[PDB]
Amino acid sequence: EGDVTVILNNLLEGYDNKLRPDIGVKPTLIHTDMYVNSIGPVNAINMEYTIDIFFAQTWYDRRLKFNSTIKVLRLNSNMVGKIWIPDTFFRNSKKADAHWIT
Amino acid sequence: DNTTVFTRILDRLLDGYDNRLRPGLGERVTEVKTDIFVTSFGPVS
Ligand SMILES: *[C@@H]1O[C@H](CO)[C@@H](O[C@@H]2O[C@H](CO)[C@@H](O[C@@H]3O[C@H](CO[C@H]4O[C@H](CO[C@H]5O[C@H](CO)[C@@H](O)[C@H](O)[C@@H]5O)[C@@H](O)[C@H](O[C@H]5O[C@H](CO)[C@@H](O)[C@H](O)[C@@H]5O)[C@@H]4O)[C@@H](O)[C@H](O[C@H]4O[C@H](CO)[C@@H](O)[C@H](O)[C@@H]4O[C@H]4O[C@H](CO)[C@@H](O)[C@H](O)[C@@H]4O)[C@@H]3O)[C@H](O)[C@H]2NC(C)=O)[C@H](O)[C@H]1NC(C)=O
Repeated sequence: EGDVTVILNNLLEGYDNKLRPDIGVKPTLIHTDMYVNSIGPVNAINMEYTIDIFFAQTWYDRRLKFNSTIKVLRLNSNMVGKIWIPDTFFRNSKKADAHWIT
Repeated sequence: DNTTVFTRILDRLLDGYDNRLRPGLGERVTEVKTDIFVTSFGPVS
């Protein structure tokens, strides 16, 4: 219990992560950003280059709306699997992977 | 009945526990004390 626990448990009840926000109203406007860390080696025999980025996305979800004194819920990756995330894929990536340690 | 004494303690610890929130979320800063034991410094590419 507490303050953030009941807020999260009230946001996530009656929530479907299968349906995008405004499924039958309007397109979801997503503001993307990126922060390259170190463009890696440009391989010429195999015709690709390696890039390490901090890919960040921002959108609006009217179901994730709460009224309290808390302004920002700073959460870890455990809450990713419970909410909706756009299926952004890189159209010219031969192989890519996120980082899972620790 | 010997294992139920610690089973009840472990079930009481996680009863009502929210693992999405850091400890001392509303009152302090969570300080993490860390150290590294390098078992083997591997080869340098
Ligand atoms: C065909 O078969 C293969 C093999 O069975 C299937 O692939 C497997 O798919 C499942 C389901 O998606 C994966 O399970 C999930 O794995 C991720 C972590 O993935 C990373 O680790 C993998 C394991 O690494 C082993 O091998 C390496 C080898 O070097 C070792 O170093 C490691 O120590 C391990 O031994 C690794 O394989 C992954 O790499 C692969 O996938 C990535 C994808 O991005 C590719 O790029 C890579 O090239 C490569 O193909 C990767 O490094 C876990 O995080 C998952 O657990 C979370 O999600 C679960 C589902 O939601 C959830 O139940 C868990 O609780 C957990 O949730 C947590 O994390 C979420 C993250 O957002 C949160 O949202 C959530 O709230 C919570 O916090 C899960 O265990 C297998 O790992 C994967 N394995 C392989 C070998 O690919 C394949 O899908 C099958 N194909 C078809 C079409 O059926």
